[PDB]
Amino acid sequence: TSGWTFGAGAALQIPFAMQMAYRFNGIGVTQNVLYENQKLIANQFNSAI
Amino acid sequence: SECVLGQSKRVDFCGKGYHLMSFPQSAPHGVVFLHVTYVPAQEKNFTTAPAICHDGKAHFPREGVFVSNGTHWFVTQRNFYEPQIITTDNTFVSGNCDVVIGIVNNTVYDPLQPELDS
Amino acid sequence: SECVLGQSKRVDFCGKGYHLMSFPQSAPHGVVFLHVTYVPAQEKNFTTA
Repeated sequence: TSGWTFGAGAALQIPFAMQMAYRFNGIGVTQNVLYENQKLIANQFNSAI
Repeated sequence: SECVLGQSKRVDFCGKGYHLMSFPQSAPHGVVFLHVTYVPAQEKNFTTAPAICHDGKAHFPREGVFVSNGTHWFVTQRNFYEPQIITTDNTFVSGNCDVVIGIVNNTVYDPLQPELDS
Repeated sequence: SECVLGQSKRVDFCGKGYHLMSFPQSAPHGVVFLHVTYVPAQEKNFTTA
C-alpha cells in the first residue's frame, strides 16, 4: 500500500501500478512500458507466485 | 566508509529514513555515528492518474507524479509537494492513450506558444 | 531493511536480476524472501554508434 515510504518514515498511499512504475524507473526502465503492458506484467507476477 | 565518506542509498543502514550524511564520534573501545536523515513530515491526499490525454497521446511525468487538487492537475516531486503546470517539458509522450488504464483527459501546456505569439 | 523496505541496487543481493520488490514470509526459526526481479527476455542484434 505504501511502497518504500513506510520504511523511511510515515506511510504514504499510492496505487500499486504506480509503485511498480516507480520500481521500473528505479531499474532504469521507462515507466510507460509498465502501463502499456500492465495486464501481462500482473499475469507474469501471479504465475511466478 | 558508506555513511561518513558518502551518502548511502541502502535502507536503514545509515539510520532510519532517507540518509543525508553521518558524523563519527569516538567512544571508549567503540564508535558512535550520528546519522542525519530526511524524513517526510506532513501528508496530504491527492487524486493521481498514471498519465494524461491531450491530443490522443499519453503523457507521463519525466520525473515526479501527476496530482490533482479538488479541481486542477499538476506534476510534483515524488518526495515533496511542489505542484507545477503540466507542460511539454515536464512530461514525455508515448503512443496513444487508449492503452493505459486510468488515464485522465487534460490539457498539456506548450511553453513555445506564448513566445511564438510575440 | 533493503530488499523489503526499499529497492536495492546491489547485484544478486535481493535475488538475481534487477530487483523490484521482495515479500517476507515467516518460517520456523527462519525467514523466507520472495525476491521479484525484472529479467530481460528476448534479445535482438542492432548496429550502434
